[PDB]
Amino acid sequence: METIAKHRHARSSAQKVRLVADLIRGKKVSQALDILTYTNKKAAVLVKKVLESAIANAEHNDGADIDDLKVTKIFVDEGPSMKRIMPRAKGRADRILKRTSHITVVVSDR
Amino acid sequence: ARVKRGVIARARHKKILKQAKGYYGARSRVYRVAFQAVIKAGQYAYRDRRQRKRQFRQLWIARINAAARQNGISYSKFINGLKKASVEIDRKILADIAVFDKVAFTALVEKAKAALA
Amino acid sequence: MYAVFQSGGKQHRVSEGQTVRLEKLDIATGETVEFAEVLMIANGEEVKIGVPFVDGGVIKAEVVAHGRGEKVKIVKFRRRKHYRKQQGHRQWFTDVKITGISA
Amino acid sequence: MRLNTLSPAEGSKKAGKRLGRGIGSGLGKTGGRGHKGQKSRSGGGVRR
Amino acid sequence: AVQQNKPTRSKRGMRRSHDALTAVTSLSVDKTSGEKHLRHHITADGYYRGRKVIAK
Amino acid sequence: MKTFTAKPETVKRDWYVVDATGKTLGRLATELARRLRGKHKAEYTPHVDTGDYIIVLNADKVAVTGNKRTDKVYYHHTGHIGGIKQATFEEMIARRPERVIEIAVKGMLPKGPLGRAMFRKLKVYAGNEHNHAAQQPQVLDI
Amino acid sequence: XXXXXXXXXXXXXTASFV
Amino acid sequence: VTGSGKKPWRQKGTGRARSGSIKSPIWRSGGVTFAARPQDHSQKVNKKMYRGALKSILSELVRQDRLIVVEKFSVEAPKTKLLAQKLKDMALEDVLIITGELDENLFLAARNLHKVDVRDATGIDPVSLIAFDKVVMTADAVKQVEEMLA
RNA sequence: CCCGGCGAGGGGAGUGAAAAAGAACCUGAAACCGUGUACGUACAAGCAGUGGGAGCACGCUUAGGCGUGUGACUGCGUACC
RNA sequence: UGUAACGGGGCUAAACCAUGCACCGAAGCUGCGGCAGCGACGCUUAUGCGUUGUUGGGUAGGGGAGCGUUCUGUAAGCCUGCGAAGGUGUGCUGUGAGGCAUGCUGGAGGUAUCAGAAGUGCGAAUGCUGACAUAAGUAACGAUAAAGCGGGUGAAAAGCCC
Ligand SMILES: [Mg+2]
Ligand SMILES: [Mg+2]
Ligand SMILES: [Mg+2]
Ligand SMILES: [Mg+2]
Ligand SMILES: [Mg+2]
Ligand SMILES: [Mg+2]
Ligand SMILES: [Mg+2]
Ligand SMILES: [Mg+2]
Ligand SMILES: [Mg+2]
Ligand SMILES: [Mg+2]
Ligand SMILES: [Mg+2]
Ligand SMILES: [Mg+2]
Ligand SMILES: [Mg+2]
Ligand SMILES: [Mg+2]
Ligand SMILES: [Mg+2]
Ligand SMILES: [Mg+2]
Ligand SMILES: [Mg+2]
Ligand SMILES: [Mg+2]
Ligand SMILES: [Mg+2]
Ligand SMILES: [Mg+2]
Ligand SMILES: [Mg+2]
Ligand SMILES: [Mg+2]
Ligand SMILES: [Mg+2]
Ligand SMILES: [Mg+2]
Ligand SMILES: [Mg+2]
Ligand SMILES: [Mg+2]
Ligand SMILES: [Mg+2]
Ligand SMILES: [Mg+2]
Ligand SMILES: [Mg+2]
Ligand SMILES: [Mg+2]
Repeated sequence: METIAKHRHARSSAQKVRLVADLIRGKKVSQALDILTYTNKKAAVLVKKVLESAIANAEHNDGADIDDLKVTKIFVDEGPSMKRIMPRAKGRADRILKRTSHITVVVSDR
Repeated sequence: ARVKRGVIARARHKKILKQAKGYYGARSRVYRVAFQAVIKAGQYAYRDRRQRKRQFRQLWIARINAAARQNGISYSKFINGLKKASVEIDRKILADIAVFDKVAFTALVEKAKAALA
Repeated sequence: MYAVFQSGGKQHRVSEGQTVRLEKLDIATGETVEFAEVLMIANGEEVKIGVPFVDGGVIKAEVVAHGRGEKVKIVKFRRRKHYRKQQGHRQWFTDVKITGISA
Repeated sequence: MRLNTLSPAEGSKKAGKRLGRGIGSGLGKTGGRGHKGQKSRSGGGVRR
Repeated sequence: AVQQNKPTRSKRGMRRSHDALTAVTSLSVDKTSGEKHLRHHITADGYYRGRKVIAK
Repeated sequence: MKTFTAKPETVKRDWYVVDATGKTLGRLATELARRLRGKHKAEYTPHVDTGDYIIVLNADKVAVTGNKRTDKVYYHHTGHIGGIKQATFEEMIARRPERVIEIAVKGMLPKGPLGRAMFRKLKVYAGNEHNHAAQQPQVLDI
Repeated sequence: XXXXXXXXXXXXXTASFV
Repeated sequence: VTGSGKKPWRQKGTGRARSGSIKSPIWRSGGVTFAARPQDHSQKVNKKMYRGALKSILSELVRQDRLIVVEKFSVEAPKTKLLAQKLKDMALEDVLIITGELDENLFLAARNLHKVDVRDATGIDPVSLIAFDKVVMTADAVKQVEEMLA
C-alpha cells in the first residue's frame, strides 16, 4: 500500500530541496536514512523528517512491517511565498520573495 | 449593460493554443507567441500547397531519368519519343512503373526509341 | 495484374479488389460505373500501352461512398499591412472499388 | 401572429459601423479617419 | 551588462545539470560497536576503528 | 496511392572500384557524386541515401587540363588571424595526394548530414592496392 | 505583512555634444 | 470620480508610462470613458400610427378567431372562485377581458389571477392584445372602440 | 491513535451528501514550477515552423489497413506591431 | 578581419559565336471538382431552375451581409440534482466569426425561436492592477576593534547563560 506524507509551507525554496530530492529517488528506505543523515543540508533534515514520518505512517496507521519498504516518489512542489521589503540604496526598494516549498514523500514496498 | 469578456476571450485563446501543440518552448504555452506561430504556419501551408506539387514532380522526374538512363536513353529524348508515339502516360505513374515493375518500363523504351527512329 | 486509367484529369494505377479515391462523380452510392477511357492494361508480363487509350480497355468499378476529405485551413496574412484572411475547405471525393478489368 | 414572431420590414433597420473592432470589420484600427490628420484627433477638425 | 533576451527554462534546467550533489559512496563499520560512520571519522558514540576514544 | 519511398533499412548498396589514372578531375568527380547520391537508381529518394560505396585507386595520377596544375590555388583558413594557407595542384598531389579528389567531391555533394554521409561512402587510396577485397568491388569505367 | 513600494528617480549623465 | 488632480509622477525622468490623472479610464478604479446619464428612451408615435397598428391587430384577431364578443360579463361577488368557474364554462385560461365600463366586482376577482387581465374599453394597449392567448370584449365595448378608432 | 521539538506540518480515525468542502475552507482557469510514461537528442549551425518521411511506441481492424503520440532525415522559409 | 570581381565545385568546353531538335522551369495557361459576385437571356421569376457568358491580389477608404457576449419581452414557457453555469478533454460540423454532442470536474442554475437595447469582441498604447518568471542559487549578508575555550540548558549551540 502507498502511504503519503507532506510538509507544507516548509521554510526552504523548492529549487534547493529538489537537489536533495533527486538524490534519494528510487532507493531503499534504510539506504535513504543513511544518505540523508550524512548530507550537509538543512533541507536534508526537513526531507528526512518527512521520510521518517512516512515510515511511521506505513508502519502504524496502514500496514507494512519493515525493510521491504522503498521510496518511489519524492516530488517537491512550490509553496506560498511571503513578500518582504528590503531597502536598497538611493531610495530604491526591492521585493524580497522569501519562498517556501511542499515536500511530499510517497513510499511503497512494491 | 456591463459585459465581462472573460469567457469568450478565454475560448479564443484556448482555440489558438490547440493548433500550436508540439511547438518548441513558449510557442505552445504563451498566447502571444502561439498566435504568431499559428498564423505563420498558415502562411507556410498556403505557400507549400503549391510547393508540394513542385517538389513531388521534381522527385518523379529524377526516378524516371535514372530508369531511362539505365535503359540507355536520356530523359529529354525519352519524353520526346512518347509524345511522338501519341502516348499520354503521366509522370507520376511512369516513376511508379520504373520502380515496381521494371519489365513494363523496359517495354516502354522500345516504343519511344522506335518513334524517334 | 494492374491497369492505368485517367478519370478526373489524373491517372491512377489500380488492381483488382483495390479501393481507390477519386474526385466526386455524380453517381448514386449504390451503382456501377464504367470507365471506357483506359490508357494501359498490364497482365503481369504482357502490356497494352494505349497510344493513346487502349482500344479494348474496359474498367469495371463499383461506387462505394461519397464524402468530404480532411479539412484544410487557408490562411492569408500580409505582415505590417493590416491585412488578414482565413478560410476553410473540404474537397468532395468518391470512393470506388475496381471489380473487373477486361481487354 | 405572436409578439415573438414579429420582424421589421426588410431594409428598415440598417446596421451601424462600430469601428476599431477587428481587422475583418473593415473600419478597424483607424475608424475610417485615415492617418494622423485633424479628423483623426480627438475633438479634431476645423470649424464651419 | 544586462540580458538582451529572456533565457528559457530548457537552458535553466540544462545549466543546473552539474549542480547535483554526490552521495557518500559507502560508510565504514566500527570493529567493536558495529555502527556505520564516515571513513576516517569517529562514530556518533565515540568509537573509532574498534577502540573507544571518548569516554562518553 | 502514395509515392514509393526507399527504406534505409532495406536499401541495397553495392561496392565499386574506380581507377582515376589520366581522367579529368571534374568529369570523374561528377560520376562519383552522382552515384554516391544514388541518382542512377530508380529508387532514388532525396532524403534517403541510396548511393553506392566507391573505392578510388591511384588518386595521385588524376589529370587536369590547361595550366591548372600551377595556376589553380586551393585556399583554406585556420580560424586564426593570418592563418590563410594555400597549396598548388602539384604540391598537394605530392604532400597529401588523396586530398584533391575528396575536397572536390565533398564540395560537389549537397551540404548537410546526407552529404557528409555520402562522403563517408568514399574510400580514396593514393596507390593501386586496397584492403577491401572482402567486399568484392566491381570495376566501374567512368 | 504590510509591505509597500516607493520610487523618486534621479537624472544625471555625460554630454552628447560632439 | 473621487480623487486628486495631481500628476501621479513627473512626465519624463521616470522609467514608466506617462500618467496625468488618477481618474484615467485605463487605470484600475478609474473613471468610465463614456459614462451613462439618466436617459429617456420614450419614442414618438403619430396618433395615426398607433390607431393604424390597433386596427391591424384587431383585424388579425378576428381572422385567427382569438376575439370573442359576448353580451354581458359580470360576477355577483368579488370572489376569485366565481370568476374561475365562469372562465371554465367558457373554456378560457389565458384571456384578456375588456368591458365597456370598469366593474369593481370583476377587477377584484381578476387581481390575483395572473393569466387574466381586466381592462376598460379605453384602456387597451397593443402589447396586452398580443401577449394574451385570447381576448374577450363585450358588445357594448365594441361601440366605444369603433367610434374611438373611426 | 501515530510521527514530530509537550512544535509546525502530516497520516489515520471520526463528522458530513461531499473534507474531490478542514477554517491558507464554493468553484478553481492561465502564465509559471514539478513527478511519471512514450518517442526524439551528445559531427551538429540560423524566426525553430511547414510539405514530404523512415523508425519506434500505442489504440482499432483482420492481415484492407486506418487512428494517435513522437519524429531521424529532406525541400522551402530572416517574429509581430 | 578570410579565398571573396563564376553563388560554390569544377570545367579547354561544363566558355564564346552561329544554326537547329529536345527537356526542365510560375500560384501564368489547360484539364477535373467546389464556393461566391455581376451582367442579358430561356421558362419561370420576392423563390428559383442543363442557365449561360464573364469575374473573385489589395493599404487608406466606401458599400453589403453575418457570428458571438451581457441584458428585456416572448417566458408563471422551455431545460435542469436521472446533474445547470463555469472548467477540462474528445468527436462531429459550417466559407468564416462559430455551432452541436459527448467523457470528466463542478455543483445550480440555465434558456429555444424571433424581436429590442448595449459599458458588444484586445496583443501591442515605456497601458492600469494582481500573480508569476528571467538574470539566479549569481551579488550581497552594513566599517579589517578579534576572537577563543570549558561547563550548562536544550530536539538542536561559532552566535544564548556561566
Ligand atoms: Mg534615505
Ligand atoms: Mg506547376
Ligand atoms: Mg479596407
Ligand atoms: Mg473617413
Ligand atoms: Mg502623414
Ligand atoms: Mg496612428
Ligand atoms: Mg488625416
Ligand atoms: Mg469606480
Ligand atoms: Mg398625443
Ligand atoms: Mg453551493
Ligand atoms: Mg566533417
Ligand atoms: Mg549523432
Ligand atoms: Mg546551434
Ligand atoms: Mg532559402
Ligand atoms: Mg534555411
Ligand atoms: Mg471551375
Ligand atoms: Mg478582393
Ligand atoms: Mg469595450
Ligand atoms: Mg488580455
Ligand atoms: Mg493591434
Ligand atoms: Mg524602458
Ligand atoms: Mg500590455
Ligand atoms: Mg488580489
Ligand atoms: Mg553560497
Ligand atoms: Mg552570473
Ligand atoms: Mg560570483
Ligand atoms: Mg561574494
Ligand atoms: Mg556586520
Ligand atoms: Mg562554546
Ligand atoms: Mg530550530
